[PDB]
Amino acid sequence: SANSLLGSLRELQVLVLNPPGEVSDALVLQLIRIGCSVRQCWPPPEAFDVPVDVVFTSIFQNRHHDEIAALLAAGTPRTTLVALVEYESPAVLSQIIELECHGVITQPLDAHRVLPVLVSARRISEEMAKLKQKTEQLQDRIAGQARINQAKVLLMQRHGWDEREAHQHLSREAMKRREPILKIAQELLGNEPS
Amino acid sequence: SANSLLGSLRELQVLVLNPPGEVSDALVLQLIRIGCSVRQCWPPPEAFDVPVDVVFTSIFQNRHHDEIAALLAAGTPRTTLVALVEYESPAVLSQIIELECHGVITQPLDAHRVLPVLVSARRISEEMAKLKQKTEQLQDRIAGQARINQAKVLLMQRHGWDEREAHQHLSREAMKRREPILKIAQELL
Amino acid sequence: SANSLLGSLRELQVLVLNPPGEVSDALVLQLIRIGCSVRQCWPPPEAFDVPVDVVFTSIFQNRHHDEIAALLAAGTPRTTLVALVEYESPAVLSQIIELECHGVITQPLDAHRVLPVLVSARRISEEMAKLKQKTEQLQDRIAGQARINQAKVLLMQRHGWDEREAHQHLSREAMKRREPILKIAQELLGNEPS
Amino acid sequence: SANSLLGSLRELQVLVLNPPGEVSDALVLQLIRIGCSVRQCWPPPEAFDVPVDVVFTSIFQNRHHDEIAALLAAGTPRTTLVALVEYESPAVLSQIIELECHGVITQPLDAHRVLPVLVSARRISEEMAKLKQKTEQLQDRIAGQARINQAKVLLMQRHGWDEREAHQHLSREAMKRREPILKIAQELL
Repeated sequence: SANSLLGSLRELQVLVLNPPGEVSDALVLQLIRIGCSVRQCWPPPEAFDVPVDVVFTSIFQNRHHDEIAALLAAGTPRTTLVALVEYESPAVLSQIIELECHGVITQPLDAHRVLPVLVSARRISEEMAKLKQKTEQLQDRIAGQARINQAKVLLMQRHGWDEREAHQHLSREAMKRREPILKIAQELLGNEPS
Repeated sequence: SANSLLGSLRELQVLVLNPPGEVSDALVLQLIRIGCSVRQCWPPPEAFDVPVDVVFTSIFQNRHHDEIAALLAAGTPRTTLVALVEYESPAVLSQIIELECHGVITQPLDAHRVLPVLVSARRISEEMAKLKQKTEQLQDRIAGQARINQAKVLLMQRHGWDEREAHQHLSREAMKRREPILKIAQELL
Repeated sequence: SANSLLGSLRELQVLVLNPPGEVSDALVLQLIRIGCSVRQCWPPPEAFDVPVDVVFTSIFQNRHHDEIAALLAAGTPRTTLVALVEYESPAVLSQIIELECHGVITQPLDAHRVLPVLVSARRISEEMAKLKQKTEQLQDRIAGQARINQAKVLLMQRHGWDEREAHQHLSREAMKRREPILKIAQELLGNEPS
Repeated sequence: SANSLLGSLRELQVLVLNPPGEVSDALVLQLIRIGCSVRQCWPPPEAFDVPVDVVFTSIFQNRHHDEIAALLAAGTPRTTLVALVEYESPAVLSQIIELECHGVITQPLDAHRVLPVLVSARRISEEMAKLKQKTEQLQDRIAGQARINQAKVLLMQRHGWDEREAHQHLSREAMKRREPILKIAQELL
């Protein structure tokens, strides 16, 4: 919701992943005026040790590129990403595309750019993440039905059972073992197969 | 794809849906320097007329908001949306959220802010459209797989055939009647 | 080899999975005359607690069917299986087909049937198992190259790297971690994918 | 498949490659009761003449062994092989092993021993032929996959295309020149 998105900003945990300096100070102070919980962080760590909702990062061409790209790829699925951009040139815009930013702030930044990009980027990252998840849920379901299907067919052949028997066995085995019916299929299976 | 995205900016058809004036002017001039096909329109129409890939608009507290909203609600979902924003207060921001922009440019606008926002917003809208397309494909696929599997069990059990035999038969009839395996399967069911 | 097959018989561990009685006695005593290490076993266990090379089993239609079919499906890939057959009828021959026997002895058995079927069934199970294994090795290789291929493409996109860079990274990461290069891909990967 | 295997026994073409006499006679009579098409031949020929699905032979210490061996070495691999055996001693058994029988019947033969051995041996030879066929398919597949992947990297890197784009291009040209994706890929390489 517009009101639930606007009302949740003060609970967001924000990280400013940028070398300490004027850009970083202003950015952190505006986020503190908005009311977000904020922290700056330089050199790029390997992993974040504390939960993070939104990351603000600069775009590097040296060794910090691969560090930032690896760290951010490790993050949680609803991590909002905003890029601090200083160039509109191909190598720089390609990196923003590759990082999958949800919003951009062009430099030099000032206080006025912050909130509109933050809210905006946050509805985008929330929508995208729900869409992605649904895709993943469908993929998972497709693969899982395939595996259960091939374990049933495996049981039919092995035992001379029809489908009902095969299905009955899997369920009974799954039900009384406290393991999903897909677990039994996988434990049964191992055709080194599909 | 970052490369193809950048390489296709000059074929984008961009509409500046905003009142005539300095803001529209400066925005249209920077979209022509970037190289996009750019038109400007005002008052908001009811349907586009010509295909539009990206719309830039402002946030109005009046009837153009609803017009613009309806205009893009009915429009092609791959139309990227960028809002020019001058206030950070809750009713204005709620308007941005309800329009579901793919990117924003806070005012006052200047040329440096345009290209980075147009590209990041375009990636965003295209990635959304792709996930929705994958969702439909996967929904259809799960359903298809089920009927191919229930039809296979049907043949297996009807004829005393193994899975492989049922699969060979489906494929054979399918590819002899120039139709999808799924059609054969649904015919059987 | 003919001579290596014939010379290895005395090291085979044979199980007679059949109710105790005359059939079982004669069968065990002939296997002891051949010189195999032999044991009889009834009711069908859930798993064999000791290594087994060759199983001799009878063909049941009651509850012992599903027990024997489950136990034998659990066995090791070079387990030779010989069926003791009393009927030539469809339900009985279908079960022998479903169990994947390597040889059959028609009842009533006598000492003369044993060695020729044992040797014969054993060259068959050795050939089949090598053929199966090769199939599995190819399947494994296909899937593994696919996964490495999709992790490289994942790295290309993420980092803006070409294929050489992507390949270099995987190898370096795999090499210095003491984990196959396919392990890195799988740990990297997780598209919930192919 | 146990069901289809049993149901197709009456179409099998069985050859009793053994000297005329009581043994051949009794074996041919039991294969006709089972319902197979059955012929008897003796002395072993050099090539079959007519398609043969299953051969029953005995173990000879003389030149028919080599003749029979060569006869089946050159023959269709799906030809099931069953040996009639009367000795359990090492030279006779070595002969069985070297011929690579799919089943044996120890003598004296009687009708009860035939059908169970014919079926188990037929399953065996068919399963062997299938694993060999899968092995070739998989060898071809691994090779194919590689060239589709090296061609894709080639397009990716040539044009600044992502994997998906490279895949769409291969598929499109492929399915516009009515040829395998692999041919397009190898043309590129």
